[PDB]
Amino acid sequence: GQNNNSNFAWTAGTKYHLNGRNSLANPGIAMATHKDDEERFFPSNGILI
Amino acid sequence: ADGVGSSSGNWHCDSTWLGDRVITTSTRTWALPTYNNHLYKQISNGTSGGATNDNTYFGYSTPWGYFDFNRFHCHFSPRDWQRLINNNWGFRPKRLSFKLFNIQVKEVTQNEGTKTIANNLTSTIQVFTDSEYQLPYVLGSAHQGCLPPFPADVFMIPQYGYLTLNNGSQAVGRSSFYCLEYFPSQMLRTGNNFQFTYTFEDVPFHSSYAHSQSLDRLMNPLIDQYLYYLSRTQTTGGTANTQTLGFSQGGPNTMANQAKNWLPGPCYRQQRVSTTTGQNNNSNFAWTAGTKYHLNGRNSLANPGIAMATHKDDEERFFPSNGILIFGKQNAARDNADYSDVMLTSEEEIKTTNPVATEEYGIVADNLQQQNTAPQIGTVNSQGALPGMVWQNRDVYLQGPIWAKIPHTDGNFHPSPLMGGFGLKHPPPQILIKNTPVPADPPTTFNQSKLNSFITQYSTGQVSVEIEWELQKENSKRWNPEIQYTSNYYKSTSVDFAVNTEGVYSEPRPIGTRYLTRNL
Amino acid sequence: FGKQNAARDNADYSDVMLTSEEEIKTTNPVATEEYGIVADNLQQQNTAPQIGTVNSQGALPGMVWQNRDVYLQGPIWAKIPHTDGNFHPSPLMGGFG
Amino acid sequence: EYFPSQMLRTGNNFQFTYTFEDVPFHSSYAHSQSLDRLMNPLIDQYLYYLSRTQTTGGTANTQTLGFSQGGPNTMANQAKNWLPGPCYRQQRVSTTT
Amino acid sequence: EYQLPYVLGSAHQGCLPPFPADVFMIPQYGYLTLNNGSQAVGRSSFYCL
Amino acid sequence: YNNHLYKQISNGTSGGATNDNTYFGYSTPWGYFDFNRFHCHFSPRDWQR
Amino acid sequence: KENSKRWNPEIQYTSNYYKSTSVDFAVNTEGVYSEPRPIGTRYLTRNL
Amino acid sequence: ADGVGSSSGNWHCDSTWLGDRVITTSTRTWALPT
Repeated sequence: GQNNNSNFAWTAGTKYHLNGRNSLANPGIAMATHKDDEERFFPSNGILI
Repeated sequence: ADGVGSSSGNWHCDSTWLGDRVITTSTRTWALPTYNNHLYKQISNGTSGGATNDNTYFGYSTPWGYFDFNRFHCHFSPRDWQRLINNNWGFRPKRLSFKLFNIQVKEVTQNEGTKTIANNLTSTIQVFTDSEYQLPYVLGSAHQGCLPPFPADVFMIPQYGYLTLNNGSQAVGRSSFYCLEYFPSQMLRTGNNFQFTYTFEDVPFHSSYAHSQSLDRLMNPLIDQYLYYLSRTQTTGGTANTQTLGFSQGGPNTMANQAKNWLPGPCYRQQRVSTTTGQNNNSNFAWTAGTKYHLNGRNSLANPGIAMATHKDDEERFFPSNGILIFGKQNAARDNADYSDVMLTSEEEIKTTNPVATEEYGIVADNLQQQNTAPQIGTVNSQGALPGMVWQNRDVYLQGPIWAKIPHTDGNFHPSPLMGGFGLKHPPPQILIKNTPVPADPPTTFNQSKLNSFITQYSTGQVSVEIEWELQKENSKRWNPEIQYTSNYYKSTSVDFAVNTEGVYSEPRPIGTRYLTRNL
Repeated sequence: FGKQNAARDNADYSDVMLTSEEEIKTTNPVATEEYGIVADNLQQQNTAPQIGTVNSQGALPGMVWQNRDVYLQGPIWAKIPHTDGNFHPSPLMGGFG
Repeated sequence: EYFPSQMLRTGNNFQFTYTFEDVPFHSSYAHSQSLDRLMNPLIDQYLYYLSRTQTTGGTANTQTLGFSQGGPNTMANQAKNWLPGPCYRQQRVSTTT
Repeated sequence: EYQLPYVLGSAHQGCLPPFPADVFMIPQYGYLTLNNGSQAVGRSSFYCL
Repeated sequence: YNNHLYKQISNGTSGGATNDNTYFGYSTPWGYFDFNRFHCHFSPRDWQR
Repeated sequence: KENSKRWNPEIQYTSNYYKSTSVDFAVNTEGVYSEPRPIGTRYLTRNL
Repeated sequence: ADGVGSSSGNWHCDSTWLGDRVITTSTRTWALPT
């Protein structure tokens, strides 16, 4: 219920461009998943699942 | 025993291949003029003229001159360059030898309208190497005046000069002045010769290959991943679509979604230009739209810049505005030369791991999505090093520079010269040469001021340079045939890489070193 | 740095001494200016080229730089944190890492 | 108090020695050259740069490509091997309030 | 001698099972090379095992 | 696998695929071993130790 | 071994640079290996 | 062996510092009239 009502997984994804071809940056560089008391949040393509 | 009647050296031009090493040797004939009438001179440029602040300088021009062998065609014939690039994965320099011999000093006197030239057998020349790197190093800026590619040409030795710190056209207190006469040098009459040897430091092999894989295609195309990615934020196929979370495994039909271990190299973005002029914008944007860096209030074009792929697939006609090396054809004009008169290099082979120069690096998030507010993205035009990046350097050409001196600094990142080459802490030392001044007749009464009258004079001789190169052999299980550099089969008015009817040697096009391929 | 007997809080400009890193201008960009200019779009006959200003720039292949200077009043060393990775571990207040 | 320590009365002393690890020399010098001025001011380059996108001196100016060699009067246009160090931009303050 | 495209390292299914009593199927080997669309270019390599 | 054959395999935009997903390559008759996950080598108890 | 003082570059056998539906000297989608064209051995040159 | 074609000396201009001593060397070019 807290997310935006849209299908943004690909359009809002974090990506890199190579030779005219877009690749999702997954999981990407190592970054902290969330801050204090924000366990319910995660990066869109930033973690292992 | 050396004498006027005995030659002090022989002509050596050869290439020798011995399994893992190749040794090149070149000999040329040079002529050295007297520069600046034996004087050091302060030279500077400031805004008081029409010059802008970006172009100001302060420095000195010396009476001396220097040797430059720092282009590859100094050491390789076009055929020898073909043997190298078609069969080896990599190569690097090892050691070198230098010789200076068969010196002739000549004097020219001019009376009325007639001119005569004679030998001066007792004159000398002065030569020294700066092997402690105590002078400003001007080698490495891609200046004219190297040894000619064609062995029968006779070349003029360029004049040495240097720059120091400036403010406008003025000098500051840290500005240094150097006298080349303050170094110990060897003096040679017509029967003397000069030589020294040098060893290169350990340096990585130049990569002379193109990748047969791209960085985003390293997976097995048959098998699924066991990792999941977020594939759905919203319900589909219903009267009212709602929020949900959906996950999928990455697989053959979605490669753009799979998890990967590596990232493309860094990006500093260039403006795109077409060789079809009708497609360009109707404006003079070369300087205003140029890609530049700022240093001490002074703008410098970033040229060629970091190594980036020149264009993407089926876009050969586009090139970065100041992002590539450009060579001139024989007899091409100095200023405002036409497109036909120049040769453009291409870095298309590094597309596999390096981003295209005229495109963005990628996309990142700008805000925090909420039920009330939709997500927003932003474009990354310049990207610094990130953990997990891999990249290739720029290629080397037969017409291009071999090495550069790494600046002496607290820190550097990946010190490969951006015009391409081998970065060296202790490069081959620069070699300085000058005609010794010979005064004319002084007055018969003493005068304290320095003599300003001299005998007009110049010198000639031969110079040899020999370099040993280490080779990295190609070891490959590829089944199908490779791409190789070849000459054209069809008939033509002249032969490429030869003289014409006039006797002018020309180089048809630039030749890189990337033909053989390797897996990523 | 503070002058002798300078206040702890809200000291005047006269009461303090300011260091200068003007000597590294030769290889290091000025702190209050941009790094450079890059392209923003793709020029066409219909659309003019656009540029953008680079305010923060990460390491690029081919960069050279100097560290910050040390002072007679300043720190000598710092301990490098124990981590998986670091980039050019010279202490930013100046010194020996 | 969970570490072993030496206890000293008024007649006791304490000492130890330490060796520094290999570390680069602090650079105590300023450069006499700037990174964008490493070229020989007398000689032209053999490389070319794009100097003209448009025809000049005519009734109607049109698209064209022009190339020039870099030289003494255009140093800002020459090809170079090196780049300035990294940037993280600061706001500017004057000592004249 | 690392003369083949290395497909290990992409987190594919088909490793040895975590539980020692399970019997597993061996995965099929394959590889990718350079492409333009669905076509191949001249640098594309073919390998025979 | 593949009835003992090597086969050319590719994906292009001629179908419904987008440009980001195109590829060209080969599927071999061979197969390979993969031990590259940690639970191949460690029991949950040994991972705890 | 070839030992030659020729200055200009020789003619060499090479694969085509341009894109194509298949790779030369490889299998096709069916799995049939084919040989595109005959290849001789005369590329390097010698004086008469 | 000295001859017309062989130089009899080299150019030496240097300063060397060795703890408690310094050694200077200079070379100049001169002209002598009658």
